[PDB]
Amino acid sequence: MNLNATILGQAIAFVLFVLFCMKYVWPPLMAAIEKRQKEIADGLASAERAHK
Amino acid sequence: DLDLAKASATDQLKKAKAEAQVIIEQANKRRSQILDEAKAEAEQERTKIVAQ
Repeated sequence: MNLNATILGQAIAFVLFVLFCMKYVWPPLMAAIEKRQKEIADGLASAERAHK
Repeated sequence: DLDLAKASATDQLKKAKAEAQVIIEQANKRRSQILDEAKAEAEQERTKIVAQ
């Protein structure tokens, strides 16, 4: 359709949401999940240690 | 499962230590019985041999 400068303004909007998502959103979410996965694994290890 | 295991382990160990302590004191009762019988037949051996 109409060839337009919206391609350039949207490239600023795209980059800024990936920088803020990369720093702020993604490290804290993955921390919270993986910390829970470790708690479950430490539960497995604790059962084996009890019977030993 | 780890908490309950600790309590019984302690309970088991206290039982085992109690029976072991009884067996050493029962061994001292056997010792003192054997020693008093040894003394009793040593006086009795002397008294019969001199009477003889």
